[PDB]
Amino acid sequence: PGSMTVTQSQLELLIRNAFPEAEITVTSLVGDNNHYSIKVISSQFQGKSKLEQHRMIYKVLDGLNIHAIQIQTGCK
Repeated sequence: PGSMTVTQSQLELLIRNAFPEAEITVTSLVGDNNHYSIKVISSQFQGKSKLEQHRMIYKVLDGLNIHAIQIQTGCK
């Protein structure tokens, strides 16, 4: 209920369609001042070390030099 029209819909949809087994969790800091992160919970990233995951983030977000916390992966 509530927001039938979801914000960050392209983010949710993109990862959901790119990885069907990926759970897109929106990481919202409690307070409208900071930017909100996207948390990718996917078994495709599981077993991979942080370094591998970081590289994979660089793969998917290759359009930008990711040196800032925007996308958080399931680090195990």
